[PDB]
Amino acid sequence: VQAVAVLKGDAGVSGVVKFEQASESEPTTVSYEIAGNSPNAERGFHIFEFGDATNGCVSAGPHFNPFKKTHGAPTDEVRHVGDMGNVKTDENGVAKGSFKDSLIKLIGPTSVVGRSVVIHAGQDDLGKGDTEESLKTGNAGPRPACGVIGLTN
Amino acid sequence: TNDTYEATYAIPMHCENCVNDIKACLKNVPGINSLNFDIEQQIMSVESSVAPSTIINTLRNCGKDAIIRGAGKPNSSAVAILETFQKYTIDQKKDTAVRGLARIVQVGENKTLFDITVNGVPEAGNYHASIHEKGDVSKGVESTGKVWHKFDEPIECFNESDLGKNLYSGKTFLSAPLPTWQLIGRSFVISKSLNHPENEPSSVKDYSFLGVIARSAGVWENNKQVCACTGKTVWEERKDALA
Ligand SMILES: [Zn+2]
Ligand SMILES: [Zn+2]
Repeated sequence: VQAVAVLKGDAGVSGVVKFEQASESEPTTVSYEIAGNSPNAERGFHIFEFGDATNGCVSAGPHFNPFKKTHGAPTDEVRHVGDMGNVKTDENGVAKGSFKDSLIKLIGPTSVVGRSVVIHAGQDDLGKGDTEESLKTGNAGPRPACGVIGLTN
Repeated sequence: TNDTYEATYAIPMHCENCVNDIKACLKNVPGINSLNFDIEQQIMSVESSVAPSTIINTLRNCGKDAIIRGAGKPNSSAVAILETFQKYTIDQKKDTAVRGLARIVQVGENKTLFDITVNGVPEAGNYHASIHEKGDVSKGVESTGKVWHKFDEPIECFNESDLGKNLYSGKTFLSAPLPTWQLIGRSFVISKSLNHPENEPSSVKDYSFLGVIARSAGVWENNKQVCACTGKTVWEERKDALA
């Protein structure tokens, strides 16, 4: 099963994200490339519960958290399944990389197909901060571009 | 009339007659089974077989401004914002890309409603909605693969648009035996054959806008109110004023 999300937004940031997953049990492989970002920096990268943008951030809901846990890093055990941490950007504001995850799935009751992918304007504190806030969004601030995860191939 | 679904809309209702006017405003709208006013959280739960647009618009033409916040059992509703993926000679220079919205709600074990709205197309006429195989909009309608389901009721766009004095709009309330689970992840496409494809500097044939069918929060399923942001600098603001 393959999915893909196209990131747009009136911020000059844009890009495409691809998902590959052979079976529900096996891990999903995330691949991404995003330009328009600040040069040499880290930017949050989350999957929101809904894809509905009929009212922007608000209609999208919080970070896709099917297992009712707090915000964290992709490394940590306690994390929203939609926590992809931070993506690094080169000297041209382009973030390009990939990774595998065992929580994110394109199949089954926790499928992220139809939910949205967003990249923020700030760095995600991975929940390692003080505030309750840190354990919710991670302080990645504004979100310059997003997209809905759709079936493809 | 099983095609009923529950929806919740936020509308201010903390005045002396607020509610009564809403009650009044919808009193003649056929298709509404019930209205519930949770005055505390200022939310109106609505049971009906009506298009969300109908509810939202009937109220607008009455000054009351409502904002839908949820619709249906969890995982029974979807939304698709329809945008163009290229600029046409007939579009306006300073326009954005949104052209319409498809709000989907499942009302039967195998039957969903489609509240299709188009507001502001530059070329009047009859547009056609259809759902495509893929939810890949990387290369516009091309990257979406073959048709998955073609609706038949056209979307008549001849009404005047509130956006431009010479733009057009339309709406159509379809119904199909397509369950929500097969819809999400795919793409909703609305297109019409251009009257003068000759004038487009490209192999472009149809004027089309689409979007990936996304998941929408069901009734009482999402209570996100605000969201993160920063800035509001005065020194930053000055620099913008003197660019
Ligand atoms: Zn999170
Ligand atoms: Zn009050």
